[PDB]
Amino acid sequence: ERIIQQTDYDALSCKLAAISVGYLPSSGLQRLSVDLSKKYTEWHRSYLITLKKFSRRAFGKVDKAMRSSFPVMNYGTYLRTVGIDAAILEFLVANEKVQVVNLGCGSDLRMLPLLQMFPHLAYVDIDYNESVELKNSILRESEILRISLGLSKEDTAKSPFLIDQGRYKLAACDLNDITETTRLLDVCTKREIPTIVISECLLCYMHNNESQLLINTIMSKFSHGLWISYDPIGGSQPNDRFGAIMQSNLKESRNLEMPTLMTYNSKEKYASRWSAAPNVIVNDMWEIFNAQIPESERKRLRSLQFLDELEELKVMQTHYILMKAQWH
Ligand SMILES: C[S@@+](CC[C@H](N)C(=O)[O-])C[C@H]1O[C@@H](n2cnc3c(N)ncnc32)[C@H](O)[C@@H]1O
Repeated sequence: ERIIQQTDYDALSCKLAAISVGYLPSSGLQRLSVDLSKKYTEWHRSYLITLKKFSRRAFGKVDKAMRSSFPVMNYGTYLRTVGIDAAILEFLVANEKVQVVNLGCGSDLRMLPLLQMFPHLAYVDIDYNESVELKNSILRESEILRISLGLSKEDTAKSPFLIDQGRYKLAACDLNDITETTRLLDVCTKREIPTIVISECLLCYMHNNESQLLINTIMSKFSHGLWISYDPIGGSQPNDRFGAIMQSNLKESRNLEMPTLMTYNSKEKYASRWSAAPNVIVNDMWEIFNAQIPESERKRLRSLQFLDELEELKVMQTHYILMKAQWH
């Protein structure tokens, strides 16, 4: 599905806006060095310019959305990114030899600093064929991105990978197809290695059968895991139109669906999908803003742009959640 694939352009636009303004990198929360903080910005800037070489249409969409980004949206992107990263980093620090599987990775570049930071990390990026082909093109065309992953300019990887370069793999898969998915995982991961699974704005685009089988199958496949999921929720308090409005706005405007947004309309309902894991934690992103962001960071962000409407930020961010499920 082209339309589902193109939701990544929004995610990338948001990432680039946050970096351009300076919300990210957050060197404390993302545990970046002086050099990697610089590279973080450089890598993303290069991605954008390289995207332009490969697609006028995609660049246009990203470019226009990124320059029109509002502060409330930038705070969202910041919270989403440092929330996920904080969870990843705690686990990688504790477990030196680990494998990360990023499900529906789109244009995500968090592997670039992570692979440098953690010598025994192995990382697998998975998305639809058309999406990974574009990412592969970009990563190999840009000199600084090539250097960051040790890539040849040429496509030297053999099916089933587009990149198969040591501790990093990029592979096409339709994650609605569990047989394809398990066959892929069988040749790029091992059962016994501690595993982080990432689903950042992936599961919201799936029907419940597909998302549940994906969760159940992948938790069954690895002995020792942490699943970090980020997604919107419809909202549970009465007279909360957020979910209804979002679904209507997405169908009307873009012919896009979020099939379980109203089903899993609270953080509790959402987290229940991982109830086979013994250790499940869920917070909305306002809770993250108030309890996990240090005061030093709130002050920094206040220096970048005016957030004139803090309540509006709250109303939005209570509709995004970060779920951490751990099993062994
Ligand atoms: C909103 S984007 C998020 C991308 C990235 N995780 C991020 O947060 O920046 C959703 C991504 O999930 C991918 N996706 C959705 N359904 C998929 C499926 N059935 N198989 C593989 N990828 C899928 C899309 O192609 C897209 O790149």
